[PDB]
Amino acid sequence: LPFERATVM
Amino acid sequence: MIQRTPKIQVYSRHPAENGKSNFLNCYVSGFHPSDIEVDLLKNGERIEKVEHSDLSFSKDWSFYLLYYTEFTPTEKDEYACRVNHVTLSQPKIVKWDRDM
Amino acid sequence: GSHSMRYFYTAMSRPGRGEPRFIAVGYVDDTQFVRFDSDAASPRTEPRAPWIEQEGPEYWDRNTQIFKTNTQTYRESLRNLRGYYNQSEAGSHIIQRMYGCDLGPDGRLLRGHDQSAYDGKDYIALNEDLSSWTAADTAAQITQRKWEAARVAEQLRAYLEGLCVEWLRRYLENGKETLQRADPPKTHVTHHPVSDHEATLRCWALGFYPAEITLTWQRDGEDQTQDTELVETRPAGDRTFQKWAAVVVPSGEEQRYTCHVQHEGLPKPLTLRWEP
Repeated sequence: LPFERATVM
Repeated sequence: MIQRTPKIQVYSRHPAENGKSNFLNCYVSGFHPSDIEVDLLKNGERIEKVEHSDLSFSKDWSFYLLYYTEFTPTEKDEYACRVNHVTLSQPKIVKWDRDM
Repeated sequence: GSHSMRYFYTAMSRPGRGEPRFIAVGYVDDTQFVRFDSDAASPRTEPRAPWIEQEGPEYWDRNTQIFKTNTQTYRESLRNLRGYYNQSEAGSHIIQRMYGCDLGPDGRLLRGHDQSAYDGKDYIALNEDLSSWTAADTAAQITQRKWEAARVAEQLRAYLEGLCVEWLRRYLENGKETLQRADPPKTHVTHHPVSDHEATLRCWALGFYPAEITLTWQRDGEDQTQDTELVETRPAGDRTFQKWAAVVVPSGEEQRYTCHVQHEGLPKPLTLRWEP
C-alpha cells in the first residue's frame, strides 16, 4: 500500500 | 544539467538453441533523462511487435527498461538492438552475441 | 529472509507536449506488483503480480485516488522547483521519489526510506530517524521548510512504521510461493581464445532470484578485482536475473583461476573452474 498523503514541494 | 548515456545489453532469456523459440531481450540502464528509443532488429530491419517493462529506476536515480520479443534463433539471422537517447549523436547499434 | 517494499514515482515535464506525466510503480524486493501511469488511456492502478489480484475493489480504488492526487501535486512541485532553480519554462525536468520499509529476517522493521531527486541529483531525503531531513541545496531547504510546516516527517514515520510494514507482511504471505522463494543461479564457465598467448574465462550465473549476487574471479586464491570484467545484473523477463564475470588469462594457466558465487538461494557458496 502506498503512502496516502501527497505533499507539494 | 547532468545527463547519463544508456548502457546496452542484448541477450536471450534462455540459452540460445537454433530452431527453438526463445526471447530476445534488450536491456537499457544507467540513463538519464528517461526518454529513449529502443528497437530490436532482425537482419537490420525493425521488428514489429515489441513489448517493454514499465519505467523504473535504480538507487542512483538512473532509469532502466527491458525491451523484448519472441524469436527463434537460426545459424544466420542477425539480431541487434538500436538505441537513441538525447546523450547520443546518432543511434547506437549493439549486435546480439550468443556468448554475451 | 530479509524483505523490502518500495514505491518509485517519476514526474516528467514536457513543455509544448502537454502536462507532466506521472508514473508510480510498487515493488516487493525485485518483483513489481502495481503500476499507475497518468498517460494510460484510462488511468488506473493496475496489478502486475498475480498475488495482488485478490485485493478487492476498495484497495484498487484507494490506490487510484492517491496516484491521481499525486499526479496533480507533482505537477505543482515541478512548477515550484523550476522556480527554485530560476529555470526557463522551455526545459524538460524530472522529479523522482523512492520510499518504503525494510524488514529483517524476523519480519521486524529494520529501517524506513523516503528520498527525492530533481533531474537525477539528490534533492531531499528523510533521515534514518524518520524525524528530520537532509536537503542537498538551498532550493531543497525551501521544500524542507514546507515539509516541516505540514509535519510530513511525522506522517511518514507513522506510515513507514505502521501501514507499510503491515502491507508488506500481507504481500509476503499472499505471494509466499514466489516472494519467499530464492532461486539459486545455474552456473558454468566458458573458455574462448582471444590470442595464442591468452584466453577469456567467463563465469555465468543464470536463472536466479533475487537480483543480489556476488561473482568473483580469483588467481591462486586472490581476487582479480581490477582484471575482472563484470557486466551489470540483467533481467531475463521471467522474473529471474543473469550475470557474468570474465578474465583474460595466460594460456594455459586456466587451472589457477576459480570463479566464486554467492547467492541467498544456494545450499553453499560455489567454487567453479573451466572444465575442458
